[PDB]
Amino acid sequence: MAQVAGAALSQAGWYLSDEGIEACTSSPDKVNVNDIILIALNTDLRTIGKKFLPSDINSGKVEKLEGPCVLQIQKIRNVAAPKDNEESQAAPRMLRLQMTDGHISCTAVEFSYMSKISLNTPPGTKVKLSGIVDIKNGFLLLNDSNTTVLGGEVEHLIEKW
Amino acid sequence: VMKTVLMVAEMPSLAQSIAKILSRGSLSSHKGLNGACSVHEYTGTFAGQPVRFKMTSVCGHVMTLDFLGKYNKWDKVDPAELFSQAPTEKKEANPKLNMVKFLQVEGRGCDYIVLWLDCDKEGENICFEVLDAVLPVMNKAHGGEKTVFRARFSSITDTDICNAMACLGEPDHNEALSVDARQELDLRIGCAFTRFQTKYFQGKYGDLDSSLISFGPCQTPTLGFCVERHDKIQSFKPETYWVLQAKVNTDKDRSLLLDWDRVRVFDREIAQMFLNMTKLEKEAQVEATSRKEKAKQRPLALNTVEMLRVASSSLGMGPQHAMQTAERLYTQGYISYPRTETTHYPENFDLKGSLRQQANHPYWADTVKRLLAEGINRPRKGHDAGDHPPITPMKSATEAELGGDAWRLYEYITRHFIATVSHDCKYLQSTISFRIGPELFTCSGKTVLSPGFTEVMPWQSVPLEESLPTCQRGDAFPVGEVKMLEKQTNPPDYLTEAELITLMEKHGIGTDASIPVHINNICQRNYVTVESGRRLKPTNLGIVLVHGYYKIDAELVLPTIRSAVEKQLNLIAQGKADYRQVLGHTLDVFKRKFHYFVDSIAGMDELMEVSF
DNA sequence: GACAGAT
Ligand SMILES: [Mn+2]
Ligand SMILES: [Mn+2]
Repeated sequence: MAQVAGAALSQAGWYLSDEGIEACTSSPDKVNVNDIILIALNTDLRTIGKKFLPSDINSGKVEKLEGPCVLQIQKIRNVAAPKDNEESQAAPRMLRLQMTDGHISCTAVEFSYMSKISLNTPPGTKVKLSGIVDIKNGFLLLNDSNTTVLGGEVEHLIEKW
Repeated sequence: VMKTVLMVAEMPSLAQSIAKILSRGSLSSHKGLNGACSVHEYTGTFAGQPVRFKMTSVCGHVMTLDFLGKYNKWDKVDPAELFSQAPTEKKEANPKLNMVKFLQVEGRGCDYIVLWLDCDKEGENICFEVLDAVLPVMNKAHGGEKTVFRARFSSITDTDICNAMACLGEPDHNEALSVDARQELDLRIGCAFTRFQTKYFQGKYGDLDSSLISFGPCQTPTLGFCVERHDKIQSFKPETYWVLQAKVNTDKDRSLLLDWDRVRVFDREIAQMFLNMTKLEKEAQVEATSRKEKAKQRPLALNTVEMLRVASSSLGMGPQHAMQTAERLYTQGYISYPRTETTHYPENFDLKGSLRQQANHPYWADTVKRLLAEGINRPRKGHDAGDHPPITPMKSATEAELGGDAWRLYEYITRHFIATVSHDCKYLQSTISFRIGPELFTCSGKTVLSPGFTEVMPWQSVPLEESLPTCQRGDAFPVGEVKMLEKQTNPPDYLTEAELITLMEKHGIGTDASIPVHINNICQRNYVTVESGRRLKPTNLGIVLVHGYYKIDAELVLPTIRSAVEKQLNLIAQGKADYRQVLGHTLDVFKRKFHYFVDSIAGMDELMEVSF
């Protein structure tokens, strides 16, 4: 009885429930943290992950998100551009990322600049928040210094736009 | 032993100018048997022999193309017959001017022809229209010889004309064949579609009685531009966006209005947080300062397209009225040829002397005298299409000598001419960047160091703004108020005449002498209505036609078929494709579209029932 | 009766 998988997760993020971790194991041989991470990348988070983000995160009364947490992008919109000309160059690009874990949702705003995240970033892509992230008016202020685009590949309904 | 050499120009003005240049001044001018074209005679040297030179001028195209009898009748032939089994013959344009008989009687006894016609595609077609009328009248050749000649020229200066006369070539039959193929395709397609539409929509709808419904390679795309703008206007949803702006109150007497670097947001809550973490602050810090020097570049030489756009926008004249005024000014001798695509001054052009004539006019006497005394600036290099030099003034005029509407056109042309020769506009662009809490702001100014062409064209100036206060990095200025503004995106407006000419020029729809006409035709057929600001608003008849074409066959409205057909016709000019083969294939391609149009005309009829 | 485009 050595759940070194859960041990490594408790140190390197990836809040996943018991059902999720047992469903992301491709073989009943032993702990393979690397391939669990790979399968989680290839799998949707909404059905496997546990609940990490505090309740009422989308409102006030919360100021900081502490700790490294992996979260799944579900929608991305350029706020600084109209719904018609989404690629307009009349304003600096600002992205409103709808982000989630298995249960609770949250919204983040591209504050400084993020080249890694683009408008064509596929939904299901996973992002790791590191350090203390500032939550202002219910928005996670995301910059290039606290955002690691881990990458992923999950079914694309975006292809049908 | 003497020989007569006949030269033919495309217009009496060019005929007279070239005769005066080539004769060194000896010419005897007498009008011919038409009352509009004169003959200038002199004596010179040609091909190592003394010759007598006769210069004459055609007036535009000698001949147009029309159907034979029983086919010009509206109700006697099916329009579908106007593609293959409809003979076409070249008849005379302006039959009042005898033209053909005039050339025949002035070519009797001639031993050489030097065609001095325009150096464009239509010029060669007019050259061969002259040749098929003069060639069977001249004397027989002996031992080969090169009786037919062609002089290539764009400028009407002494040196340019002498060089053109020293360098003589031969006419190109392939360009004439290309122009003839274009004329045939255009005539057949337009006549067939116009006849079918007019006969169909007049016997069904009583409102369209005695109304012409015309289709053409240019009218239909020109109307489609306006209809597409109307589609954008109708299918537009305003969107609400918020802009955050702040005021800084340095030196207790000014209030700089700072601009937000991220120009706009489309989320109410995002704008709210941006205001929330900014409003409760009282010190604004300075992070950057720029004093970059910039130049506003002088205009290129004036061409007919730019003249028409400025006439429609600033002066307030339609393209047809502007063209008529320019033609009257050119006839009276005040401006050059008014239909040019060239924006590059000829190398031998006399800029300084032409600018010397406009030194006594009170409006720009000081500027011209300053330019001539302190040296002029080399004009910009632009396109040098070899048809005509750009529109430039060549006579001093005053508001009394000219009218109330020709003077405005003349004033712009002469103001444009001085601007091209004048210097550039050099201005500073100061920028100060402010940090108000987490967020940034900028304040952009502009001050003029030395106006150049601006003093001749005051409307193309740099607006006067007070200089931004001096400040370096680390300077702290109290901030008065930061406030969020709610704004909505504005729907676009209807196409202006200036905008339409750009799209017509870009897509190759119409020519320099046909852009005013095509805009006027669609106005006369009640397709578009001219509104305030020279805007073209599509009518109900205009919308149903363009929309109906999209349902039936889009290949009749898109502004790409005209370039596609011209590219195919360009193969005749280069000799890669035969004349008959391209004409037969292109007509056959359009013939099946006509049959599809006729058998699928219920698409338009659905859209016609709602209105008429 | 008219048409196309272009000079
Ligand atoms: Mn011409
Ligand atoms: Mn031309």
